[PDB]
Amino acid sequence: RRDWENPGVTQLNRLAAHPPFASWRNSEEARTDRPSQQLRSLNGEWRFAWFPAPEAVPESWLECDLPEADTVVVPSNWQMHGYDAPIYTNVTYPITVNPPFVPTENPTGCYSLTFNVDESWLQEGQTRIIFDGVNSAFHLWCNGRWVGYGQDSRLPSEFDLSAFLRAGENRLAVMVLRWSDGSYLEDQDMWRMSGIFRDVSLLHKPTTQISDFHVATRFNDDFSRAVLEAEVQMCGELRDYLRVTVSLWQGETQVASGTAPFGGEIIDERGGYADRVTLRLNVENPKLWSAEIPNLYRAVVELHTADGTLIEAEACDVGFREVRIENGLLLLNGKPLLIRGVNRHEHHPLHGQVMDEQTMVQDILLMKQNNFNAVRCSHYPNHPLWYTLCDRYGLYVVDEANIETHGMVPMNRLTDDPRWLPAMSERVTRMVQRDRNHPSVIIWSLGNESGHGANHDALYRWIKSVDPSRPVQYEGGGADTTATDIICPMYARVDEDQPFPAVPKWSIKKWLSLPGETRPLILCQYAHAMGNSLGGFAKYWQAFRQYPRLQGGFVWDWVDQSLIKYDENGNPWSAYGGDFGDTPNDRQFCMNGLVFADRTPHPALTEAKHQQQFFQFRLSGQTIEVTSEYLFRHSDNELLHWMVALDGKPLASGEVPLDVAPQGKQLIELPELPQPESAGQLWLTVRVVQPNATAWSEAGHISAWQQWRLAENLSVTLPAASHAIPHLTTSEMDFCIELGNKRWQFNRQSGFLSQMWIGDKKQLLTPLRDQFTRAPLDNDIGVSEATRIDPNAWVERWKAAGHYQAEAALLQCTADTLADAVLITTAHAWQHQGKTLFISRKTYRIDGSGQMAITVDVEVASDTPHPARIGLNCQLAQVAERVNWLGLGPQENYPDRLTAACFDRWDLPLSDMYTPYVFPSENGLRCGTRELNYGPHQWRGDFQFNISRYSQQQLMETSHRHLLHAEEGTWLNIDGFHMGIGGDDSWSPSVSAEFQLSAGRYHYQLVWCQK
Amino acid sequence: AALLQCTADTLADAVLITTAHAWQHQGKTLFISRKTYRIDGSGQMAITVDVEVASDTPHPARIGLNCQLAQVAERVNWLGLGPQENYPDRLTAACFDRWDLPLSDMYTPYVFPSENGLRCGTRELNYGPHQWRGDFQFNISRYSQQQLMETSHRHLLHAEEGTWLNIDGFHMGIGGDDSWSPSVSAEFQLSAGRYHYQLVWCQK
Ligand SMILES: OC[C@H]1O[C@@H](OC[C@H]2O[C@@H](O)[C@H](O)[C@@H](O)[C@@H]2O)[C@H](O)[C@@H](O)[C@H]1O
Ligand SMILES: [Mg+2]
Ligand SMILES: [Mg+2]
Ligand SMILES: [Mg+2]
Ligand SMILES: [Mg+2]
Ligand SMILES: [Mg+2]
Ligand code: NA
Ligand code: NA
Ligand code: NA
Ligand code: NA
Ligand code: NA
Repeated sequence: RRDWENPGVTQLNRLAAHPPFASWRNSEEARTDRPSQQLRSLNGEWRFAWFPAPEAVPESWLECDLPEADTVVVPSNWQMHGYDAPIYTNVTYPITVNPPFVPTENPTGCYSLTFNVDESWLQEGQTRIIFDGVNSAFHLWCNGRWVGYGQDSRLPSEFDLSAFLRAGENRLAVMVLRWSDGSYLEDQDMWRMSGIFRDVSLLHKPTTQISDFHVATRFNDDFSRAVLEAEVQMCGELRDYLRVTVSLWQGETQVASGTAPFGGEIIDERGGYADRVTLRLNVENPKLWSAEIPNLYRAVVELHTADGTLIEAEACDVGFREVRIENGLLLLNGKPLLIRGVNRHEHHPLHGQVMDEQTMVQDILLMKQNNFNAVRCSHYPNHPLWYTLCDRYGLYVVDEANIETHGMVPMNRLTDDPRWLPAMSERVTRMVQRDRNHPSVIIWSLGNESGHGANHDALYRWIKSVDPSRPVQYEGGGADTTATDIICPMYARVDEDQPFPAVPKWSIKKWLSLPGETRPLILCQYAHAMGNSLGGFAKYWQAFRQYPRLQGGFVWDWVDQSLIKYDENGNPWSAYGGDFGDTPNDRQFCMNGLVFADRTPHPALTEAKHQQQFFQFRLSGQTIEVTSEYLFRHSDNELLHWMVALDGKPLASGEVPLDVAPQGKQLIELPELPQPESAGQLWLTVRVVQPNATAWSEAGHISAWQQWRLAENLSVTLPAASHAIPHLTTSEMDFCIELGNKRWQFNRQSGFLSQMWIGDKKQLLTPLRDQFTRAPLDNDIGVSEATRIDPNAWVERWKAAGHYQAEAALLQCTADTLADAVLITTAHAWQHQGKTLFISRKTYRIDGSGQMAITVDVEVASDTPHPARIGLNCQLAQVAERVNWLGLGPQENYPDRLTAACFDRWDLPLSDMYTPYVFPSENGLRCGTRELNYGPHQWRGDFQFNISRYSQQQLMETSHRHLLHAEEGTWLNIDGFHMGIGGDDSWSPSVSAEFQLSAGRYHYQLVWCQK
Repeated sequence: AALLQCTADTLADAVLITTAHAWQHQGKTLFISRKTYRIDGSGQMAITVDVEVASDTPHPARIGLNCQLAQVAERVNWLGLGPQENYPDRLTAACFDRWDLPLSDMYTPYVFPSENGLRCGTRELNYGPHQWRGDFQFNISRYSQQQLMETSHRHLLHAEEGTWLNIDGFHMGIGGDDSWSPSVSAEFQLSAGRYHYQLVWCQK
C-alpha cells in the first residue's frame, strides 16, 4: 500500500488525540501529580536493525528478533548511534521534490522490544501504547500482528493494544521510515534525523473512562472573580449512576468542587451530548498566572459512581489568565505584554533531537536569568514536559504546528492545494487537542515558512472556533495575511524597509501604520545570532518601548545546532553542515544561537539580558529614577546597589531597597559625594540585585544594570620633566632610538616599527603595521561561497576591492630630534591594481619619559567599500597570563553591540579574551578602552582592541575552531575605529550606516609605554 | 585661556610650535586645546588641533579658531558646500563646488543678529592673499561674534576694521523643530569629548 507515499493516509487505527492522561486510580496522587502505576514507561534498551529500504526488511523480524540487531537506548535518533548520517539542509529539501513520493532508498529503522504485561491489565480495561515522537512515519506490529501506522513526527501516536497482548512476555515491532509524504511538511531549517526519539509508554484506562477534558477560565472586568469551566467527555457505557467531580486546589487547600452526572445541555434539534458534562466552579479573587508570577492551581477530574467508588482520575495544572487582543494590543490579564522572547529548537549536541528534563530545565533557567519571558516552539509541538516546565516556571509560549514546506516553489504550493488540507489539518488539530489546557500556551501558530495558502485560512478559522481563548498567528505569505491575528514578520528591520515583491518586509515602525492596519506586531524571528552577531539589538528594544503596538519578538535563536564528533585521538569537536558527508548542506547556518550547544553563553546573551531588563533608569543630579516594566508584581525581591568610581577606582557605594509597583517609579536620592582627589572621569553604575533565591535564580542574582558618566575633571597638569633625552641613531637601513634600557627600531625601507627591546629582550615577532581588514564574521560572509559568490556581501566587496591583498607603499619616513624627544614621521599608501585605497600618516614621538606617542591620520578613498577597521597590529613576543584594561567589559563587545558592557577596570586570563565561535572569525574585541596592560606593556588612548594567540589570517583561513593552533607570541589588534558586526539577518548586509566607517578621514592616537 | 605649554623646536626644514591651553571657569576646566604649528621652507603653516571637552559641560556651540584679519577684500572664493549659508543640520540643499561671491553675500542679514553665514564641508578657502585648506566650516564678515551677540537689530551693526574669520573644525546644529525648547538633535550636538582638526594656512 505504500502508505508513506500518500498524503491521504496519515494514520491507520490511531486513537484520538487528547490532553496528557495518566489514569490515576487514587485521587490524591492525581492532585499532587505523583507517578501513576497505570502509566508505564517503555523507554530503555530496545533491539534495532537498520536497512536501506523497507523492501529489505525480512519477514522473520515480525515474529522473531534478528540476530544481527543491536541493543540500543530508546528514545534516540539513529544517526546519533552512527547507523547513517544526519543531514543539515536549510531550505532545499533533503530529498527530490516530487510529492508525494520519496526515494526508493529510504533508510528504515527496525525497532523491537520484548516486554512483560501483567494479567491485571488484560483482565479488564484498555491497554494502549503511546509513541510521543517517531520521525517520520512508522508501522507497528504486536506479537506478529499488524496494529497500525502513523505520521507527524512531533505529536504522539497512540494505539489500542488490548486485543493484541497476552499476559507475560510480548514483542513489539516498529518499522520506522526516514522519509515519507509527511517529510514534505517537515522542512524546518535543522538537522534531518529519524527514529523513535521521544518517549514510549503504555497506559491502562478503564473501559468506562475520561476520554477528553477542556479547562477554561473566564473573568469579570477587574479579574477579581473567575469561573472555571471544565467540559468532560467519556467513552464506555453510559449509566445513570456515573458521575464526574471536578475539584480545584491551590496548594493543599481545596478552593472549589462540583459534581454532576453525564448529560450536556441541548446543542441542536437532535439534543445534546449525553456523553459529556460541563462543571462550572466560581473562584473569588483568584491568584492569576503570568510569566512574572506563575501562580497555579490543580484541577482534578474524577470519574466515579454515585455511591462513591472512583473509576479513574485525570488532572492538570491550571493557570488563571486571560489572553486577548483589544484595540490593537495583545493583553494578558488586561495588561499589554512586552514579549522578551526567543525561538528554541529541541537540540542536544550528543543526543540529537531527544530532549531530557535536565536540559529543558537548564534552558528555562538560563532564559529567565537572562530576562526572557517567552518562547516560540520553532517549528513544531514540543516534548510534553516542556509545557509543564513553562507552566510552572513561568514563560509565555507560542505552540506551533509541525508544518513547514519552505523548499516548495512557490512556497505555498502544498498549502494552497486542498488535497494537502487533511494532512495539514491533523498537524494543527491534534496539537490543539493535546495542549489546550496549558496556561503557558498563550498563542497558537499554524506552522512556519509554508507561504500562505487557503488551507491556512481554513485552519486559522478552525482554531478560532474551537478555542477562542488564544490568538492565532502565522507569518507565511507576508506576515500580515488573513491567517494571522498578529503582524509577525521575521527579520524585519527597525527603520529600514526591504520592499521585496509580493512579500515586502517593511520597517516594523512603518508596518504598524500602513493604511487600514491595526494589529499588534511581535516579530516571530528577529536578530539572527549566528556567530559574532546581535549588532543593532538595542535598536529593536528602543523601538519596542517607544511604540505601544510593537510588543516585542522572538530572537533567532536559543542554541546552536552543532553536533559532537570525535577526532582520531578521540577528542570531541563541534560540527556543522557537511561534517557528516551530508550534501548538499548549508554549512554553518545551523548555528544561530545565543548559547553554544553545550549551553555555554555566547557574548551576545549578555546584550539580550541588558536590553530585556524589567527596570529602566534615569538620572537627574543625584536622583536616580527607577521605573518598573513589570505588569503584575511589585519589586519584592530587589534592592539597588550603586557604585561610583574614578577611572575604575572605587570612591563610594551603597544599597537602597527597591519598592516599585508594576509600571510605577521610585525616586532615589544619592548622598553627596566628596570631590574626588585626582583628575579623571567619575562613573556611576547601578545594579538591581535579588537578595533571595527563587525557583529560577540564586540569591544575589543581578537582573538589571546601567551606568552614567558623572563629573569629569580634565587633567591640566604638566608632567614631571624627563630626567633624560632619547638618542637617535640614523643608518641607511634604520632609524634607532635609545633611552636607557629601551630601544626602538624603525625600518627605513618598510617605514614601520620593526623591533623593540627592553634590556636584551626583543618585544616583537612581527612589526607594528596598519590593519584595515578583519577575519570575516558570519554576517560579513552571508550566503557567499567559493562556488557561488554573493558580490553584495561585505566580504566580497572587500575582497574585490583588494582590501585583503593591498600592499603598503612607503611614501615617506623621516627622523627629527626635538628638545626632549625623537620624532619619526611616516606615510604609506595601500594600493590595489593601480588604485590607492588608503593613506596612513603617522608620527611617533619618543620622549625622555620612555613613552612612545603614536599619532595616526588615515584617508580612505570615498569609492572603496568602507573598511572593516582602522587600526594597527603586531605579534608580541610574549605570552602573559592576564589582560587588564580600563574600558568596556568584561565580555566581548563591538560598536553596535556594546550596551551591556560597562566601563570599569577589568582583569581576565588571556584565554577569556578569545571567544571560541565554532566557525572562527574576528572575535574578542573590547571597545571604549582608555588603557590596556599586558606583560610589561601599557597602551593608552581611546581605542578598541583584541588580543589572543590567533592571527587574523589564521582565523580567516580556518573554518572550525578545533583546528586552530596557538601561534608564537600574542597577536594584538588595536583599532582606532571598528565597523559594526550587524545581525538583523545573516544573508544580506546588515550593518547600519551609523556603524560603517565612511567618514573618509580618521584620526587616532596611542601612547605605548612600559609598566 | 590658561596657558599650559608653549614650546618651539627647530627642525630639518621647519619650525614647530607646540601649545596647550585650558579654559576654566570658577575652577572648572571646560576645554583643553593642544596644538602644533609647523611652518616650513615653503611658507606654509600647518596647524593641528586636538581638543578635549569636559563630559559634564554643556556640549559647545563650535570647536574652531577665530581671528580678525587686517585685510578687507571684495571676494570670497571657496571649494566646499554652497553657495548659500549652510549648517550641519541644514546643508542638504547646498552643493559641493567652487563658489565665488562678494564678501557681503557671506553675511546673512537676519533682523535679530546672530551667528550666520557659515558654509560647511569646505576644503579650501581664499580671501585676499590668504588660502586655508583642510576640511572645515567657516564664516567670514565684517562683524565679530561679540558684536552680533550684543546687537539686537541688524540696522545697528557697524562694519569693524578688517575681516572676522571663524574657521571651525566642528559646529553644532542650529535646530528649529521649535524655537522655545532645545531642538538640536543629538547627532548634531558636539558630544564626542575629543575632537581633531587640521588646517594649512598659506599665502596665494
Ligand atoms: O538560519 C537560517 C535562516 O534562513 C532564513 O532564510 C534565509 C534566506 O534564504 C533563502 O534561501 C530564502 O529563499 C530567503 O527567502 C531566506 O530569507 C529563514 O527565513 C530562517 O527561518 C532561518 O532558517
Ligand atoms: Mg501517508
Ligand atoms: Mg501504588
Ligand atoms: Mg507467553
Ligand atoms: Mg525554513
Ligand atoms: Mg552547500
Ligand atoms: Na511596545
Ligand atoms: Na539556521
Ligand atoms: Na524590594
Ligand atoms: Na574563519
Ligand atoms: Na544678537
